Amino acid sequence: SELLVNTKSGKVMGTRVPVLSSHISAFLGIPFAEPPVGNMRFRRPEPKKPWSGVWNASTYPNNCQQYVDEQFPGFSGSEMWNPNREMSEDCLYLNIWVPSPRPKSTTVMVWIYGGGFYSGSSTLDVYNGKYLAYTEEVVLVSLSYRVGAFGFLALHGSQEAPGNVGLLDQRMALQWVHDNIQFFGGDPKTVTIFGESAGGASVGMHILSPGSRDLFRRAILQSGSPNCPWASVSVAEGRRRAVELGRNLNCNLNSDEELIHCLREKKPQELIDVEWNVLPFDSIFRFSFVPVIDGEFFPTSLESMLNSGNFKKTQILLGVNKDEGSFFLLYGAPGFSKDSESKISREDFMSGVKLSVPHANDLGLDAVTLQYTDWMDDNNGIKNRDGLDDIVGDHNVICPLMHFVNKYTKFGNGTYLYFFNHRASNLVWPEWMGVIHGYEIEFVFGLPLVKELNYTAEEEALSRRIMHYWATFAKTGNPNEPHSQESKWPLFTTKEQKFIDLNTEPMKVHQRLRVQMCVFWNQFLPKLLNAT
Amino acid sequence: SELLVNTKSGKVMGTRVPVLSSHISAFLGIPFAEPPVGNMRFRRPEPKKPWSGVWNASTYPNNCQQYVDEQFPGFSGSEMWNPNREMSEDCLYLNIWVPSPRPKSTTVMVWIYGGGFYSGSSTLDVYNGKYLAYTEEVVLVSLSYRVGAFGFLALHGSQEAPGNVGLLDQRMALQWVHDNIQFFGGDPKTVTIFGESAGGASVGMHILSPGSRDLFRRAILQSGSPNCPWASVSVAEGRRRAVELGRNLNCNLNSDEELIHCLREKKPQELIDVEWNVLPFDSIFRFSFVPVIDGEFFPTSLESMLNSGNFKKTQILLGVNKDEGSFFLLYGAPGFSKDSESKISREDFMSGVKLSVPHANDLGLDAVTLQYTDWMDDNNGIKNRDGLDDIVGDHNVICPLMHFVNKYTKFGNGTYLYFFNHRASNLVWPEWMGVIHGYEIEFVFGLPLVKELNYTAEEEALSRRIMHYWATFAKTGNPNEPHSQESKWPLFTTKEQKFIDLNTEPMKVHQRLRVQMCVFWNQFLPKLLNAT
Ligand SMILES: *[C@@H]1O[C@H](CO)[C@@H](O[C@@H]2O[C@H](CO)[C@@H](O)[C@H](O)[C@H]2NC(C)=O)[C@H](O)[C@H]1NC(C)=O
Ligand SMILES: *[C@@H]1O[C@H](CO)[C@@H](O)[C@H](O)[C@H]1NC(C)=O
Ligand SMILES: *[C@@H]1O[C@H](CO)[C@@H](O)[C@H](O)[C@H]1NC(C)=O
Ligand SMILES: *[C@@H]1O[C@H](CO)[C@@H](O)[C@H](O)[C@H]1NC(C)=O
Ligand SMILES: *[C@@H]1O[C@H](CO)[C@@H](O)[C@H](O)[C@H]1NC(C)=O
Ligand SMILES: [Cl-]
Ligand SMILES: [Cl-]
Repeated sequence: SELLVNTKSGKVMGTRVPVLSSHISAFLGIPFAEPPVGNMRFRRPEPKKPWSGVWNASTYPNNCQQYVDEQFPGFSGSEMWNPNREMSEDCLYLNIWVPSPRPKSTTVMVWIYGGGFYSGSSTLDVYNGKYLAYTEEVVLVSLSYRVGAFGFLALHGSQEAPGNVGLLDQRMALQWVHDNIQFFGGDPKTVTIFGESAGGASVGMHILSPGSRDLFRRAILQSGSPNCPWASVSVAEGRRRAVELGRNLNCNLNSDEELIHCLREKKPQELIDVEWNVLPFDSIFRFSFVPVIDGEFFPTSLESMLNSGNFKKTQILLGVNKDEGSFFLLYGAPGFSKDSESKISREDFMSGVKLSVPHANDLGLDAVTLQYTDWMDDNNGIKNRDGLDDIVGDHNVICPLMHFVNKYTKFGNGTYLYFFNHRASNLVWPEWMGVIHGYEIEFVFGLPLVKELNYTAEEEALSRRIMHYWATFAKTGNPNEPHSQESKWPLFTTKEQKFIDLNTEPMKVHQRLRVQMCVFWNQFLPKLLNAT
Repeated sequence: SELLVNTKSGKVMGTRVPVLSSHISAFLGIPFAEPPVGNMRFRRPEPKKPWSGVWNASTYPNNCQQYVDEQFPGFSGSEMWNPNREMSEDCLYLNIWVPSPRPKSTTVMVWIYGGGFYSGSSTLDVYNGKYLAYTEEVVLVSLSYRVGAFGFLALHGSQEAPGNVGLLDQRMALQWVHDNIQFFGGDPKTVTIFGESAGGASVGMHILSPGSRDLFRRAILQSGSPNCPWASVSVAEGRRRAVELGRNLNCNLNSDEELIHCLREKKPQELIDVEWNVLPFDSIFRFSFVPVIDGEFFPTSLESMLNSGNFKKTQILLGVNKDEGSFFLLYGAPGFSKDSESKISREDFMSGVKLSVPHANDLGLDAVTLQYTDWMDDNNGIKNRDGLDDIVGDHNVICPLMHFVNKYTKFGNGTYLYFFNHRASNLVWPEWMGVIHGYEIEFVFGLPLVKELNYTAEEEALSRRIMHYWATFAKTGNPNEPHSQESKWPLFTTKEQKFIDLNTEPMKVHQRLRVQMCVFWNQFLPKLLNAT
């Protein structure tokens, strides 16, 4: 039977699913770990114990316990990112989409969801792997991992809550793919890990961590990189936030054991209710429980690792969206609203800068303000709004990714860089938000090929081109079809620094993505803040 | 007799001089002070003792002792700025050009020469007052003042070398105009002081100093302002440089008296030979002996004076040239030559920045570099050359002048701002130097009306327009002809900040002259250097 697969962990039964007039197999909600529940809360995951009988893999699994966005109830723009399944601490599952007929040894793509390490779901409509698996003849896996304090509470020195366990969940899922994907007709020697935002940071974290490098072949990073300022904290900061969480829940704070024990008695939602209280600053684009630079998962600082070449050397494909910062300003910056054009006053700009660069002294804040203010026109509400948008996306996504691409490319074996600047014609978010953080995903997953979703012809065409770039990259380490009349996506080189735009127009090659702004963020501002 | 005038100091006999097919009277080399020689070297000037008989004022006076530019022997571009008369410490004289027939009570314009306080001459071909006096029916005076250590050696506390005596020379000449110009047919209640560079700084210094305010009505500043970073030093720095001069000349350094006595024994040229050795840094656009913030001539710091409105409140007309910095890079920056296009390498740019901002720590230098580097094209030799040109002119001339205009306009009674961006068609300096520091002077003095000098028709027209702007400003406090069909030079206001271009095209009004760069130089960089 096509829907029956015998893995090393036991047999699984899938389901035949329709996709664009054909069908493929789906194996949804396969367990890869023991449920991280009870005394296991905050612990390293354990391998799932093999089961007798047949695992029903016909339906999506629970989503991990997480903060739920209620900022716009019934709005599809925000709700499409929320858990669409029951939340449970029992959430360590993966989903596999397999072409029909079952292949023998096909390219494998493993999706890691974003969500700022505090949210995310593998089961989202926009993460449905059927279009990609079917169109490009890949075995498509989506994994899952603990988020929030559940995945990232970090008390370094303690073995009950060491930190990073969400990353270890991801690694356990990659391990299980490596070990079992062959039975689903995937080639475990040609696995691409790909992810957006926290999932992109995650991808680069597996590239860095010695314990993960051997479990995949190549990597794709969308709108995130391991060195993002929001993606990790020191072991002291992680400890400080863990204790603060404890303080919020009236815990005994005398010892790690007393603290962890107390936090283990609480219901998931009690943790979630106070999670945002532990942030050290008034900030946007900062999340409470994130990866911790521990000396185990990451042996030394991310920067010394990137500088020394202490990471997996392979091919990478990565890039960013035009307007990375708009979501975060909509949600926390004064003067931004969903149903207005959000023209930003001088005062609100100033407040925005403070929220955007929370670790900055006044001199630092003045440097940012000057760098992004048109002083011929400093009261232009559109310029202030767009300047803030750029500040947030440059600082949090684009310039760290550009620092990563530049460090990586010196030691790696091939880099492809994109700039995604097409705004979906059917976006429900306002125009001021532009090409929004996360709105390339639907194109990567092939949603524009579904007529009932109302994209344009040109959007379907763009989607098919991106799916084919991603899948050919995963197959060969090169997004370009060898021997093909199509415009070619050039390698990114240390010297020439080329990238392409990804949009509905004919391909254009550019050099030095946002170089002016990224010299500021990666070289000048850090030196300023260190010296003052 | 038209050429005979009885002043309060004695009678003077002038000479009839040809000018553009007509004639006017010139009274050249009238003494306004006792010769500052011998034991008077470095001292406050003394009023000239009245003379019996008739002073022969038919010929130009000696020029003050000064460094002489030999950087390009026989080149007219540089030699036209050098003393064209014998140098002597006996150099405190003024020149008056008087329309014919002698007027009764006409507008007076008094020219103060620039030259970085270390050089300058009232007798230069380009400072010839006949064209302006004749064309615009003004009485035109050029004064003179001690330069170099002779005018500016400063040992605060000492009465033999207090500092600022060059400024006091200027003031004594303004005093003598105030007292005697009526006999030449000038109105001492309508005297405009005007000057370029050090002469412009000088003009603004008289606007600030309580001891000078009452001696003139209004003021014009060309390419210089009192707050320029090169135009004054602290009393400690002046003292330090005075002692260093003494060290260079093997002087007894035990006391001010011993030092001053030693310096008074030396020949002028001995002082001049070591003058450049006292600068604290490797620098361009820094001069050794300059005005000193003494608490007498300037009662408090220039900045508190500008902020409190502690200055003469009247009308001012002022502005700058497009390429203020090129002269100083030609002469001291590595990679610049007179007979090449001076395309500047990355390394030479970096060296240039260091020479240009000598008081800067490394962070400071990085801030400047970033602000003026196109990082898409950082090896563009033209961009590096022009960037350096802008750095030097912005830091030394334009942004300090813009800080002055903005502070002044809050308390003053009317401001007119220009941006002179026409390159003379007959310039002998290379093209890369653009609209050079000091090359609006020939237009202000009306040299383009002299056919034998080979300007264009349009240049003569521009010159006539500028002469008429300057003279109408001096006459009325407004460069515009009331009731006239000509395009109008708008007032500069705190709010709108308007200025005009001065060139051969039809007049264009702009706002916020070099605002982006001047926020950097006037607000951000000073705060950076103070905090680090
Ligand atoms: C320059 O100063 C004069 C006064 O010294 C100003 O003219 C006065 O303006 C106020 C308000 O418009 C009136 O009440 C007076 O009648 C005016 N006085 C005279 C003598 O006209 C003038 O506003 C100032 N100009 C600028 C540009 O500041
Ligand atoms: C698996 O689960 C689905 C939904 O709960 C159910 O319809 C199906 O019959 C189950 N068992 C199988 C396929 O053996
Ligand atoms: C697509 O278009 C239809 C028909 O015009 C519209 O009713 C519907 O809301 C759209 N469907 C979506 C956004 O899923
Ligand atoms: C004044 O000086 C000039 C030049 O030295 C001379 O020709 C003239 O005769 C002198 N005396 C006069 C005008 O009485
Ligand atoms: C002006 O033009 C003439 C004739 O063409 C030329 O010989 C002379 O050098 C120029 N005169 C100057 C620059 O004074
Ligand atoms: Cl479908
Ligand atoms: Cl003539």
